[PDB]
Amino acid sequence: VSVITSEMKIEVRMEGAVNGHKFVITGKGSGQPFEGIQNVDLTVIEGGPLPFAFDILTTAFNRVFVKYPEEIVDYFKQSFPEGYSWERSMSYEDGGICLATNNITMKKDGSNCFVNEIRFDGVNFPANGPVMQRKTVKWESSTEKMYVRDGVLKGDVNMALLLQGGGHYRCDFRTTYKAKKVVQLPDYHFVDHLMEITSHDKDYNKVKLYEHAKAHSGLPRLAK
Amino acid sequence: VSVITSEMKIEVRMEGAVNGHKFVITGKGSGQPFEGIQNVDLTVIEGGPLPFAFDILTTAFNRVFVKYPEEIVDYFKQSFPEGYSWERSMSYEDGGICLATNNITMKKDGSNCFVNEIRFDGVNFPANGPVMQRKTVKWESSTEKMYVRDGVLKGDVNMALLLQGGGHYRCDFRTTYKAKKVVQLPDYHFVDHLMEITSHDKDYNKVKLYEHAKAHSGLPRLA
Ligand SMILES: [Mg+2]
Ligand SMILES: [Mg+2]
Ligand code: NA
Ligand code: NA
Repeated sequence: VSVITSEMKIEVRMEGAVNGHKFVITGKGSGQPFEGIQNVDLTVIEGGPLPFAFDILTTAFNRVFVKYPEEIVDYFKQSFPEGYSWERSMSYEDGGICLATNNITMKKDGSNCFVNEIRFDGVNFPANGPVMQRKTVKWESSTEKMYVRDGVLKGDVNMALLLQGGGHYRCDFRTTYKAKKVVQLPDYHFVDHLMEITSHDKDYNKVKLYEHAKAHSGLPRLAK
Repeated sequence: VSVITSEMKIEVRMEGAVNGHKFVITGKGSGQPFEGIQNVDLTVIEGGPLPFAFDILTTAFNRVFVKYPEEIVDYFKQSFPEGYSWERSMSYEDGGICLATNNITMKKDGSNCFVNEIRFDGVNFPANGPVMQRKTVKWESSTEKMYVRDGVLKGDVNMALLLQGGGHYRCDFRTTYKAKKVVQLPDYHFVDHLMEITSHDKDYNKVKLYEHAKAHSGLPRLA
């Protein structure tokens, strides 16, 4: 039995460091779990102005916000109210790498709100690279490949940041999702993602995010 | 001009998380910079008993402790008293990965002591793997390859943990060393490392480490 409802709130707190630069970001938002859409408004409360591209942080601020078709098992919505956590490695093509974790739970009170405890760390970003030089434009849309491994769920996705001077900067995501209770495990499937920073101030001390995600079984064998 | 001396003290503080498990470790030690040897006594003050193999943490608690021959430029000893910092990725063959940083400086009280601020984070270690199951025995010795890149120093090394059931568990280290002031840059070279946990209690809440390291230019061309 799922306790998820059409309109739920979001609360997040991220603490971390990139190339040794510490920072803390908090935020609030809301999402529609069944429609696979969400909004998050963030504020850098420590470490601002950030010396690195804010884009590397955006995907770390909840797969519960994915429109899952009836035919595919939804690992995430089943996990609440207890929730789940995730671990992720993000390996960039120039050697830069980031690791992040998120522990997600629902508030005891019937406020229908998700709480996110996030840790984010990145190292080895070249001084002349697009991340430290803040030359990124946006993340392209993507399709995450979901598969079960040793009783938990894994998600791998080829990501790419469009750069100011044109061209792309690739990053490989490897995520492990762990429900806090026994839930039904899904067969191999996919999750399409589309996101964007809908608003931000000069130094990205204030940032608004939007994400739309939908699960599917891939291209059908027959054309048309 | 180098301000390094034959006997120097070490103070370390590591805070981090592995697979979401938070922990804090502090310690004190001493080393002989010119001989390339050091000892560090560690104590887990938060998060114990650690659910993961302590071995993954050991190399994160200072390349200043390396015997450098006169012929090779010493990037590390030159950097003090200001010091330097390093960033490192440790990629294991089963997907587990750790990132660590260390900001190193000398106290300005003339006590010949290095202070180390360390952050350590690891994720994606399989529940049935040797790290979460604590099936590691020790790190094998190694040879780090040092090379300059964009004005700073990089160090890459093929590491391996011997496992209890026999066999090895490989990890690739990628480190970037950044001096806090302008220092002479070295040509491509190598640093041999030999380390060992000389003592530890049952759950590794108390651990003693020893490391020996020496820089060199590789095998001579002539036999
Ligand atoms: Mg922008
Ligand atoms: Mg042992
Ligand atoms: Na399914
Ligand atoms: Na040299």
